[PDB]
Formats: sequence, C-alpha cells, structure tokens
Amino acid sequence: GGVIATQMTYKVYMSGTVNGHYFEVEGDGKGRPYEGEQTVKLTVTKGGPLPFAWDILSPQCSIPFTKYPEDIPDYVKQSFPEGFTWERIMNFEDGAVCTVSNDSSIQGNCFTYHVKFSGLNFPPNGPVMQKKTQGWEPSSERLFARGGMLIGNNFMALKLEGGGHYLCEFKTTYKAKKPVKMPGYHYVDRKLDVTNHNKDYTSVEQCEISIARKPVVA
Amino acid sequence: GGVIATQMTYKVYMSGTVNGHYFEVEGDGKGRPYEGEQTVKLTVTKGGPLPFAWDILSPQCSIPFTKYPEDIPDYVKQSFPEGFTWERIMNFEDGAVCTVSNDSSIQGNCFTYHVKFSGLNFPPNGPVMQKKTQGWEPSSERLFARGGMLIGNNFMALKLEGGGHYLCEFKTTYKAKKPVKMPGYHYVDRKLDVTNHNKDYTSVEQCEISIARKPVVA
Amino acid sequence: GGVIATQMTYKVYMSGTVNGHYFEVEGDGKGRPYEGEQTVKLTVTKGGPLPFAWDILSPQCSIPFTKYPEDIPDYVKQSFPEGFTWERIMNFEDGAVCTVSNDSSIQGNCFTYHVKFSGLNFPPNGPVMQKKTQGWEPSSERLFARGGMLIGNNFMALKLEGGGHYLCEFKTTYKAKKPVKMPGYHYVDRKLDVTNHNKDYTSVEQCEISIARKPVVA
Amino acid sequence: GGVIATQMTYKVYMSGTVNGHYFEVEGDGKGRPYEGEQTVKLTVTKGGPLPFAWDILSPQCSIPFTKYPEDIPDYVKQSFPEGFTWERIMNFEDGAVCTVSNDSSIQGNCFTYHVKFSGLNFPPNGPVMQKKTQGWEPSSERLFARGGMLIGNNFMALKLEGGGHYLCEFKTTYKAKKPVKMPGYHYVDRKLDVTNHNKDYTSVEQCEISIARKPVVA
Repeated sequence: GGVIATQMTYKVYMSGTVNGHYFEVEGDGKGRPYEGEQTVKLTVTKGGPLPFAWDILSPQCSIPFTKYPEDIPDYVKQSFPEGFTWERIMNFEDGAVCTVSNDSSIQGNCFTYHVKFSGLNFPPNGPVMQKKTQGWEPSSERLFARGGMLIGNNFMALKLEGGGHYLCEFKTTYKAKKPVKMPGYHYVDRKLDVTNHNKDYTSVEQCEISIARKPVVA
Repeated sequence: GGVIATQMTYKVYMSGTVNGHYFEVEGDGKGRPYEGEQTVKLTVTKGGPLPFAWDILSPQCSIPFTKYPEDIPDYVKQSFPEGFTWERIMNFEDGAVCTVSNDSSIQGNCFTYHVKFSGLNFPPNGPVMQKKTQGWEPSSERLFARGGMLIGNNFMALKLEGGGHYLCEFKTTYKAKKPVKMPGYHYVDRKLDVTNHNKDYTSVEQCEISIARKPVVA
Repeated sequence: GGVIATQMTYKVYMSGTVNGHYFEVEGDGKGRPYEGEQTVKLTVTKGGPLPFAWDILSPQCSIPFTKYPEDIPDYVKQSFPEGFTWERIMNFEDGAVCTVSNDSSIQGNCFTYHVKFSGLNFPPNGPVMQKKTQGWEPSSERLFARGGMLIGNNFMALKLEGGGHYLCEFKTTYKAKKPVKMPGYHYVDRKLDVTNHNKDYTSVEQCEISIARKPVVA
Repeated sequence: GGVIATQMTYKVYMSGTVNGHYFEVEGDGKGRPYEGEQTVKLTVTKGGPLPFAWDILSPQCSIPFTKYPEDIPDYVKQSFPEGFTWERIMNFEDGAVCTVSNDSSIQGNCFTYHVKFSGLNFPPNGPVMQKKTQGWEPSSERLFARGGMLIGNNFMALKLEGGGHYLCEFKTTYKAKKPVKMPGYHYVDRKLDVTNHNKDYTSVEQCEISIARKPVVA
C-alpha cells in the first residue's frame, strides 16, 4: 500500500443528537485494511446512558478497511494521505431520518474519524426509542462513480425483538480530497456485529467484515 | 417440481401508459425455471412506435424463472398452481414514477402474465423520452418476508448514452394466492439484456439470468 | 370566456386498478367554471362493488372549474379549446402509491375527461382496504410555473373513522397542449365532499369548490 | 397571556454543519408574539464566511411569535413556561437533506432557542453551494395534531437568480414539554425576508410575519 499498512488502528470521535438528546462517543479500532477485517471499542463519553438503540450509531463508527479485489479500483484507499469525507442519509420506514457526516484523516499508522450525527423523528413508542432492535442484517452496498465522488446505496434492515425487521435505506457519498481513479459499478458486502457491550451500552465492541466485488450475475 | 416443469414457456399481455401515451404489448417466452435462465420476445401490438425508452418496460416482462438453492424456500414457485401477483413502484432520480401490477397464472406447461403499467412525470428532455438509455446494469434485489408477502428492494441503474447512469429504485411486493413457506433474508442477482430488436423497438428480444443466494458476507 | 361558458357540463371516463383490482367509472358533472363551483355523479360501471375506499378516487373525478382572480393567469382555462392533460402522483403515509393521468378535452359546452388510475401497495388491514376513511380535509395546493407546465403540490389528509388522519402527498403536473401565459407563485384552496352515495358506493355524488389566490401573508 | 408578554425578545444559539463545514451562529430577536410579527439579527460567530447560501439557515432562526385566532388553540404558546422542542426535515429537490432540532425555553421576557443544524448532499455546482438563491417564497404550513404533538408540512421554494425556483419540502414536528389543548386541522401563512446583511452574510437581519388560520375554502 505504501501509505496504508497491512495492520492499522484508528480513533473515532463522534458527536450528535437523537430527538434532541446530545451525546459524545470515542472509539479505538484496529484491523487489516486489505483483508476487510475490523474491530472497534466505543465509549459513550457524554450524554449516557443513551435513551435510544445503539444500533443506529454502530454503522457510523470505517471505509478504509474494505477488501478490494485488484481489478476494482479502491476509491477510499487511493484518497490517502489526503483522505476523504463521507455524507450519509438514513431513511427509516417509520419516518425517522438521520444525516451523518464524517472526515477521515491519516497519521502514520492510525486513522482518525471525526463524526457528526443528527437523527430525529424517531417515534417515542418505536423500535429505536424502546430499544427493541437486535443488530443489522448483513448488507450489500451498490456503488458507482459520479462527479468524481463514489455513491453508495444500501437497503439495510434491523432485526426486531420478537421477530420481523425495521427497514432503513442508506445513501452514502464518499468524497476524496484529491482526484483518484474511479471504479466501475460494483458492490460491497458487509457484516456488522456488536460482539460485546455493558448493560446500558455505554461501552460497546463491534466487528465488521467488508468485501468489494463485481456483480454476481453479469 | 411436480407443477413446474424443467422447461416452461409463458405469454405476456401488457397494457399501460407513459406520460399519457397508451400502449399494448404481447410476448412469448421460454426458459428453465430451476436454472434461472429466461428469454422472451415482445411485440408492441398497439400504440407503437413508442415515444419512450423501451428499457423502462423490459423489467415488467417473470419471477418463476429464478434459480433458488434448496436451502432457501422459493416463495414464487411454491404459490402454484394457484399463482401469485406482484406490485411494483419504480422511482427514478429525475422524478418519474411508475406503478406496475402483474398477475401470474399457470396452465399446464405455460405461464400467463397479465400486466398493467402506469408511468408518468418523465421529463420531456430526459433520458427516457429522448431514448438515451442503454440497458440496465446487473442488479441485486434484497428480499425478506412480511405479512405472508415477499418484499423486494433493488437499486437499479440504466446506462446512459455518452456515459453515466440514470438511477431508479425498485420496490416489488410478491403476493402468493395461498400461504406458503416463507424464506429468510436473502438476495436475487440478475442480468437483463436486450439481445435483439428492430429499429423502433416495436419488436424486442430479452434474455435474463436470475439467481437467489444468501448474504455473501454473513 | 369565449370558449368556456358560464355554465358547463362534463363527462368522466375512468379506468384503473387498485392492488390489482380492475374497475371502470363514468360520471356526469356540471358547474360554473368561473365561480369554482362543481358537482358530479359517478357510477362504478365495472368491477364493483369496489373493495377499497372510494375517497382515493374522488380527487380524480376537473381543473377548469377553478375560480381564478383576474390578476392571476388561469393556466388551465387558457389551454382550451386545445385542452390539457395532468399527471398525478399520490404518496400515502403507509406506503401506498398511485399514479393518475388525465386528458381534458372540450366539445361545445361539455368537457370530457379520460382518466387512467393505478394504485397499489395499500396494506390489506389499512384504512383504504378496510374502508375506514371519511372524506378529505379541505386542501391548499401550492402552484408554480416551470418548463411551460404548471406544477401543484398538496398535503392532503383523509379523516379516519374513530379520529385521526391518514396522510397523502399530492403532486400534480398540468400540461397545456399549447403555450399559454404562465401564472406566478400561487395557491388553490379546495373543498371536496361526497354529498350522496348508495350503500356500496357503486354510485356517488361529489361537490367541490376551488378558488385560486395569491399568498395570504406576502 | 400571563406568561408571554405582548412584546418579547429572544436569543438564538445555532450550531451545525453543511457538507461537513462547521459553523456557529448567535442572534438577538424581538417581536409581538400575539401579532405574529418578528425581527432578528444574526451573527456568524464561527466558521465564517459561510461557503453556502444563507437562505437554508434563515428558517431555523421562532414559533411563539405566531398570530393565532382565539378560536384556534395555540399549541406552542400553551407549552410555556415549560417550553417545547421542534424537529425538522428539509428535503431539497436536488437531493440535499437537512435535519434540524430546536429547544425553546423561556426566562422572564426573553425566549432562548438552542439549535443544531445538519445539512449535506448539497451539489457543489448547485444553487446552495454557488449562492444563487434569493429568498423564500411566502409559505403556508399545513398543521394537524397527532400523539400529542403538532405536525407541520410545508412546500417551500427558494427564488433563483435568473428566474425559476429551487424546491424544498419541510416537515416540522413541535413537541410540547407538557400536555396542552390540541388544535384542529389548520394552516400558518408566513413571509420570511432578509431585510439587511453585510457582503458575505456573516451578519444578517430577518423579518417574519406568521399568521394561523382555518382552511380558506371549508
């Protein structure tokens, strides 16, 4: 890689509000960027215990750790050392909407992610405010190039306590801070699991596997 | 299969309007339902030549022909001989919206699809009314069970003449006419290509490969 | 008016499907186009009794009968004798979507409206399929000019049996068949009431008052 | 009013990001709450000069100053001294989305508004990032009660330099911190004008007239 080692670490500084409730989070992560393997530990440093499902924040806590085949240009890795930013819109089926923005920078062997999260209109008796969600189903992000940016769309779904799903549509725009070689139409399959946490989720550990690929049936 | 042979044929009767323009279509198709392989020939029997891109109609012309692994229940095949119906909403990025409804019945070795298509708000100088589209990128439909129905979401994209993409979000609801064994969270990867057509697309031939699968990274 | 008399009549021919259920409707209407007063009688000539709330069809049954102040150009009236068409998208809060297209022509003292209605994804246990709706709250359509077309947006709401509202967002695009003088940013306030009907709504009578105006607080 | 004087003042503390760009704003306002008349002066205290149109922030800078007829219960005024909060979603026609949350408190004769603004996906060559907008057309918010909250929908539009409009749909949810008497289906007409500002809009003065009313044609 030259700029990105086979083994990297990263820090996460997140801030934001959910239905008006302010909060702050810090995380320490590590993983093999070229293997698409990752793990991170979060701490609600302010505003905890959170009155909403942690699952809505788990996806906001690292694109550089995506396994890209050699024949598919890696938009995000190419952006360093300059780095990139991403902007995300999350539309939940019960009307809740979230806007999230990240700034990813690099320093030596450590990535630094600054995140601003804004979510609202989560129904008081809904899955999020009642904490009835149980993790995200594995997902598949559809990605393509446009205006020098990489745009990703994903039909996410949170498993519900008692069965059923709580749908959320994701739209993420990755913006490199310098022009890079754009990839073709492809996908990134992911698995995001909370592997550990304390009773009130003021402490959480997450694992994620991200692998890019070309259309299965082409 | 018992009800669905290894080799089947099917007839398509489509009717509808696009920005007020009425039209009728008839098709003769054939394929191997258990192999997910298909081919169909369409004829614009009324209202032709069509003043809009044929690509918006190609996806409306056959779920029974989807290759499902044995460990994933095939919602659509299970529905026969009773059959099923599907309702679809297509949201294009330039504001155009389409609502499509199908009724799939079976008689011996032949499937019969009756289709009603309603599309409007296609900008006069847009890709559809100017016929600047060049086929659909291969897609991946996210499917899950709910209320006894199978619901599918797909981020489709039409290739544009001169480069670039014209996005369309698909939402399809499959309704069996009798209760069947519901599948888990899965996907269906597809490839839909117009393999032949005359000058004004009043005649068209399409090929499609549909394969179901479980999450890649799980 | 010269082309539009002070008292006019009109015929309505509607066809369409709701969750796959086909139907046909015919109506005889009359009103004072310059006073914005209207009344029409509908008959479900085919596919009745309808298994869904009639309220979703009441708004599809006459823009020429809108009272426009003299200082606000009347886009629709100006279009005659050539006439115009309108395309409408209806988004209900429970996910149901409808696409509607009309063609308005004139012959002497009578207007003729041909309508195609396509609605689907109405939840089986929802307000529409269970017939729990009780009319539309009076509405206010926001209108402005663009590309020679008049575009209207309206936040509609159906009153529910037992209290509460069932929201629906309307987007209507009016397309004159000949260039006309475009109006500025304005609104059209309406009142649409079912004044009579038989037991299964296979027969219905509707009254409507439509008045254009400039912003109240400007 | 007892709690709200005929003449009041208020302070505004806003913070947020637009396409990743952080900023802070402070304002001093005054007005006659029962007359629906208002005026406020803003200062970009941090992150200026802003690289985006100020118009997107003008609507985030005071519901208490709305003239409500006596026969229509004033949800917001009733909430004091406890106060209320509002959550807003802004959907622009070019894809940009904003989520805004406010907290309105009262102390004597002064209202205090704390605001968090999150906006993103504003196209770099769009009206907002290029500063081609010229104020909001007067608007009309559709309001109704639900779950003890007041919900408002508004079809907003920004005038564009060179003619034309840039559409934005508003959805605002007002949440009183204590139960109050809920109003019926009604509207609030508004006029929001930037009456003064310096060259780079790091200083701005805004005027607003807000009047509630029942449906015009009922």
